Amino acid sequence: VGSLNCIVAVSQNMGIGKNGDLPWPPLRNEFRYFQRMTTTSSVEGKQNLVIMGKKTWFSIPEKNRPLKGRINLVLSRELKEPPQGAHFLSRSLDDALKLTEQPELANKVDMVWIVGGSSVYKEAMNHPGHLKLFVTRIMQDFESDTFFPEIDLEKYKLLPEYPGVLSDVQEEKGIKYKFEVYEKND
Ligand SMILES: NC(=O)c1ccc[n+]([C@@H]2O[C@H](COP(=O)([O-])OP(=O)(O)OC[C@H]3O[C@@H](n4cnc5c(N)ncnc54)[C@H](OP(=O)(O)O)[C@@H]3O)[C@@H](O)[C@H]2O)c1
Ligand SMILES: Nc1nc(N)c2nc(CN(CO)c3ccc(C(=O)N[C@@H](CCC(=O)O)C(=O)O)cc3)cnc2n1
Repeated sequence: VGSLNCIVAVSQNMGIGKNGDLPWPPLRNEFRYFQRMTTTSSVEGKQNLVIMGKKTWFSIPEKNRPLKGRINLVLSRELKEPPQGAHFLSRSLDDALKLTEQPELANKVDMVWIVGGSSVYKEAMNHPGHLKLFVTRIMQDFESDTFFPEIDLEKYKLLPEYPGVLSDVQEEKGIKYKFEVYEKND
């Protein structure tokens, strides 16, 4: 398997969710960015794996589950069975990552993408080693009930550019946003 990555879109007040959905109106090109970044594998013959908590799984409309072109893994401590459509169910993040080191999965999985929610991001971001954060800065406050922790810049470096990421400010529906990539190596 390849690198470990988080991807997230965050409002100005660090919100990521509200009532089991996103806090802002649908941003078509921001979803297309999430889709492109999580689907595109750098190695031929492999797919990427997305890891998410249970509420994040059910925040994806059923018609889009599992996320196409990606191996979908759901984290849950209490589910008796994998949610219909999921490819894998793991009881902890460590269990999920050790799944990716199985030989027959490692030769089919390139990047691992953490796609939320709050507790999954937090655990991944404190795991030592190489990690990238793909962060969309939604440049407006939105009412939220689920949040992302402020990034420690002594640990995470904001990259000046990244292949395949547009650096210019974007705007949809009167909402400005910009794509950022952070990297730590501790
Ligand atoms: N803006 C963004 O980029 C973004 C990204 C993701 C999500 N969201 C939004 O955020 C909200 C969902 O996130 P959330 O933080 O509320 O919930 P979440 O982390 O997706 O789901 C929490 C549940 O997942 C399971 N879980 C989480 N961490 C686990 C671990 N380490 N091991 C085993 N199981 C684990 C537990 O399920 P059990 O109770 O079954 O044990 C837990 O109750 C929604 O509003 C969604 O739309 C936004
Ligand atoms: N930067 C960024 N932005 C976010 N919004 C985000 N959201 C999440 C979690 N949630 C909602 O909380 C999603 C809900 C739905 C989809 C979804 O349906 N995806 C399809 C459709 C693509 C299309 O519309 O064509 C696909 O990826 O194929 C994806 C994530 C995680 N990480 C994100 N990171």
